[PDB]
Amino acid sequence: LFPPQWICCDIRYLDVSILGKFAVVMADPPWDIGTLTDDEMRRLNIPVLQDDGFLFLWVTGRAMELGRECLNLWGYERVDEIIWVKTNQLQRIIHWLNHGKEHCLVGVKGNPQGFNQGLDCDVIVAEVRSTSHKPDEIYGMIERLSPGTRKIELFGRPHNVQPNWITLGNQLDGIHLLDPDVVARFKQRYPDGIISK
Amino acid sequence: NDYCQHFVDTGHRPQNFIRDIRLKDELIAKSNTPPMYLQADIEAFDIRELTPKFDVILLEPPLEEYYRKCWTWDDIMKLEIDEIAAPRSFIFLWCGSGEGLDLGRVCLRKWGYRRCEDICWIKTNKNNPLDPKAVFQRTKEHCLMGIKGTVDIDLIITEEPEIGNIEKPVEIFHIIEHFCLGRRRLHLFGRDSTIRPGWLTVGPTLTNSNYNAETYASYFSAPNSYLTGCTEE
Ligand SMILES: Nc1ncnc2c1ncn2[C@@H]1O[C@H](C(=O)NCC2CCNCC2)[C@@H](O)[C@H]1O
Repeated sequence: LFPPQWICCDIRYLDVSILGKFAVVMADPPWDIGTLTDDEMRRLNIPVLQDDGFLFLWVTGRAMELGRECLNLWGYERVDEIIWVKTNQLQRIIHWLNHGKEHCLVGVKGNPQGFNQGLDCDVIVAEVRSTSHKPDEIYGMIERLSPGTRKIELFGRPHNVQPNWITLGNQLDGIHLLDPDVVARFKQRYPDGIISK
Repeated sequence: NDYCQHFVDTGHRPQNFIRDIRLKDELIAKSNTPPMYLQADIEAFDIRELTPKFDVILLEPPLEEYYRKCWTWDDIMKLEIDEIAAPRSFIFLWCGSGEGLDLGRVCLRKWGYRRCEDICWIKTNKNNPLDPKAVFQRTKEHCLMGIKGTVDIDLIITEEPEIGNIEKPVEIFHIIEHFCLGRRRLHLFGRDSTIRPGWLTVGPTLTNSNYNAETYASYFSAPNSYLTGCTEE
């Protein structure tokens, strides 16, 4: 069901098997550089989310390495790395070096078929709009890569909800599900609507 | 404006639209050792003959992906870089844009470094608007900075060079030298074209050598053993 969907939850505890399988997973996690420990990040049930598709994983600092560990642990091979060059409204760039960019690892799992590889390039030039916000350009790159398929974002905020996407995160407002398969499986697993332990 | 959309529509890469101390450069130029250089087939050469131990190593193995004798990450990983790095020292490793971003990090850790920066060389195509695993068109290269022991930005932006030109941007030298890391500076797989004051360049294609280990060491003998390369001699 194409329009935006979301679930306010603790991603550590949600049973994500009710959500089905996705062509694209994206995450902008609170790496421990309110955060998740390295073990909690390793233990996220990413493997159930896909059979064949791509993972987009934002990383900074020591998560450049830990994110690679997680990606591999979860069953992905890193096959690309997007960099977002941060600019102001006039397109100028904002410990050893000043940082002008943020990194998004791109992982592949299985053997995806029917994706449109090579339409976009691996450099995003876009405005730092609000602090903690990634650029909205990534949604269009992902949509051209895999049009109309179901996608899931982890640790998203209200601004992140998008058609074709299910968004998970604890700053979202309630639960808004429209896909009948997902609605059914959510009701059976969570008949009282509460998501614990 | 969505420059990703624009690239899809026109072929102009987003980085085409990015727009836009001397006394310090002078001190570096004054402290620089004479350029020193040595032809050596690094596959067959005991790099322990390169003394003394270096404060900075710039490592530029010729990867196959640069062309479209090449070195694989198997070859590179087996270089004994820890045998020539000073206990406190730095490494700058050109990793390309493919599996090197992963294998180059294994190399750094194998040689005893931790990565402290990821310098991206972003290539514009203002003048001319495919790995099978690639998801996106690859328009940049990475130079990983590693540290061992106890003004610039992590981006270099130039136009993509002509085919068959494998040179890296000279700006990487500016970044390295502005760190003031010491004066023993080694460039492995450098070329006649990269030779530079303040650097020892070692590589297979050099046409001439002037390297002498005792002469080289005399540049850093007391009272000069600990200069950062950014102070008066
Ligand atoms: N167990 C959790 N379950 C669900 N949501 C969570 C959880 N733990 C934190 N979150 C939420 O994910 C978002 C977030 O952390 N992005 C990472 C930042 C990195 C630095 N810059 C960009 C943002 C926030 O909305 C957070 O409240």
